[PDB]
Amino acid sequence: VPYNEYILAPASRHLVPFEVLEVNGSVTDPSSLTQSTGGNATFNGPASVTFDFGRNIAGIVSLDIGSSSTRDAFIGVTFTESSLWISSQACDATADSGLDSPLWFPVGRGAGTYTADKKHNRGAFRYMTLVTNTTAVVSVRNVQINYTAAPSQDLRAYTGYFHSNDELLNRVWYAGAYTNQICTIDPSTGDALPFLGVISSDSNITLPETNPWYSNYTISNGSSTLTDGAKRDRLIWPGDMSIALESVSVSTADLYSVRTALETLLSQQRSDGRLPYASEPFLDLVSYTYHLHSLIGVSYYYRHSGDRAWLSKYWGQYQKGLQWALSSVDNTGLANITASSDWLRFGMGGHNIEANAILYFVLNEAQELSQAINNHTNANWTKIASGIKSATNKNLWDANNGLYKDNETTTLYPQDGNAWAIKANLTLSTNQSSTISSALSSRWGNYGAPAPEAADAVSPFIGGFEIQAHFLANQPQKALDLIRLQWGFMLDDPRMTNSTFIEGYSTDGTLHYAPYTNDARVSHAHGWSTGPTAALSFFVAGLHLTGSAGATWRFAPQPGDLTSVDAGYTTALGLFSTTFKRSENGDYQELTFTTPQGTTGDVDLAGAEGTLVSADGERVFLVKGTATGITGGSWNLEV
Ligand SMILES: *[C@@H]1O[C@H](CO)[C@@H](O)[C@H](O)[C@H]1NC(C)=O
Ligand SMILES: *[C@@H]1O[C@H](CO)[C@@H](O)[C@H](O)[C@H]1NC(C)=O
Ligand SMILES: *[C@@H]1O[C@H](CO)[C@@H](O)[C@H](O)[C@H]1NC(C)=O
Ligand SMILES: *[C@@H]1O[C@H](CO)[C@@H](O)[C@H](O)[C@H]1NC(C)=O
Ligand SMILES: *[C@@H]1O[C@H](CO)[C@@H](O)[C@H](O)[C@H]1NC(C)=O
Repeated sequence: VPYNEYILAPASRHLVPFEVLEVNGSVTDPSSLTQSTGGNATFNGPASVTFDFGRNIAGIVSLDIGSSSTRDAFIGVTFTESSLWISSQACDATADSGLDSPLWFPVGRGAGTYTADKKHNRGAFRYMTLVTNTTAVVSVRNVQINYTAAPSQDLRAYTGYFHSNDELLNRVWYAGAYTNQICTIDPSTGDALPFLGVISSDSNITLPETNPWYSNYTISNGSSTLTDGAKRDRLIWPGDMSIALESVSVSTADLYSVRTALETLLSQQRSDGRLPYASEPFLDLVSYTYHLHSLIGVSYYYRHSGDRAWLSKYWGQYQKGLQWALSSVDNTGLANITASSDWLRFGMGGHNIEANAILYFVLNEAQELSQAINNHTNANWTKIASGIKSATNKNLWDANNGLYKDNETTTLYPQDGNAWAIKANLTLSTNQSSTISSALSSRWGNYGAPAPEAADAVSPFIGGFEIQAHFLANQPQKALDLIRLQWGFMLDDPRMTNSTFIEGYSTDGTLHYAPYTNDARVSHAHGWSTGPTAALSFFVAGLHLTGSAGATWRFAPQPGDLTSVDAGYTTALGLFSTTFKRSENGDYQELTFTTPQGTTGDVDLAGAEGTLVSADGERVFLVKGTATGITGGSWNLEV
């Protein structure tokens, strides 16, 4: 595991507080609980000691109590991911209104270990506060956390690595990787929303009132499942997978946790063929977009797993699911959406650009799965795809604004649909894609890229899709600059975790998120904001899987302003790696790339002149940086 120094995952599953932030009251030696083999912090009466673990973590709190003056003594534990919500009186929020209660332990009953329930596992918290409710003098021998995230993983045994000359990019990579494994949970501790239906937005739980909190629900079978957010929801969401899967793939290869989540959604497919908006405990809302995002997960899993048997097991369910979505396509050749529910965007309906771009992407990915199982293509899927591309550009493209309309009925040009159009090749030219890229970077604010479809929100979900779209319009600089702007804020703003990545915020730097009135409920660990991890491995390093487990590949690095990149990730067939070092001229003075043997791929080095030489003696001369159909192995650029 190269560059393991950048890995933010814990080396142990039993963690002791790293530093002491704030001590209110009288505690004689609070920093004694900072050590692994010590501890006698004596809380003299009502007091509070805030701790900092230095990173977002998850687990079950355990207190060893040595001395208590009173038998009615209590020790409370609170948790928060952000510094904004550090309080002795309450935790963060997992409900649509109100901060969560402190975990209370009756430490006066006797000396000994006091461990929390598995239902009171906290899914994500960087700062932990211990508070005393009584006049008792209580000795705390030890406070430790049992790290519960990524249960079936070796937390730091990374299958992938990324290093460049920009340390912010290197830190964003390992942050998103760690963001994903912290929302990778034991399915027994799912649904952090126990009061869905009970507590709502207009419920105004306030001031001294705190809220009960537990997890409970076995949202999936198996040992481990990837969820949307570590602290809150803790559910399986289809749309979040189109970012987290590949980011998980290039870091830990925990495709087991992904398969766990995809099979849970597939098992809940309706009679119609409609895949669900979320996993079982959540409300039965109809989403055309998220239904296709689950079909994207079937394609994405076969691409990275290589498991043709898994594909055949779910090929019929995939085909029935596509059928349900093709039903909304009308005479215009576009799909008319009558279901509004999406990620947060408000205008989903009619001939939406995002929906039709996702359907086009799904239809073309369905053709390769057809070729995988049946060794042919579907002609019906080809015409519907061609019709979407024709009608989207005829009815929704505006050449003065350089962007697609959300529908024919509006002046709004959305971030999701325009980033998805380049991702789906719904565009007719690289220049049309380059025009969208320029027009989306036009709207960038001081804290990130805005989504006008979702009020004042800065969505890292769509931002990651926009990063891939910038690269695909062959504008690598704008993509890197969005990461440095948006994710540098997400990683280095003092109200963040410096380890995991937030679910969303707003154009004004405030960490308020549009769908929530409870800003403390926002998740600083969401896997759908881990896109830069996969994109830096795919587009900057150039390591593209174009076939199952990399059976076919494309080595096309787009380094931008970077001078040195050393990156690699692992599939079933082998390791995909590269170590290239450019110059002030922007020309590769050193390039080595590694692909598994018994595989075939193409190489685009962008005008770079030289010969690619294999370790087994093969030599291929480049034509405008072009190499076509070269066999797998480790190749060196020789000038
Ligand atoms: C402190 O809090 C615990 C748990 O909420 C409660 O049972 C106890 O009565 C409280 N004691 C005082 C002195 O407030
Ligand atoms: C969830 O925990 C609550 C206790 O807070 C209990 O009422 C319920 O039975 C639990 N559900 C499951 C599935 O364990
Ligand atoms: C078109 O998009 C706008 C903005 O997204 C939305 O408000 C409007 O309802 C949409 N129209 C239809 C017919 O869906
Ligand atoms: C994208 O579309 C253009 C025409 O609009 C086509 O020439 C090109 O081959 C397409 N690219 C891919 C990867 O399908
Ligand atoms: C954030 O993390 C980096 C390492 O990833 C570290 O160098 C830096 O000091 C940290 N900053 C804060 C404020 O914790």
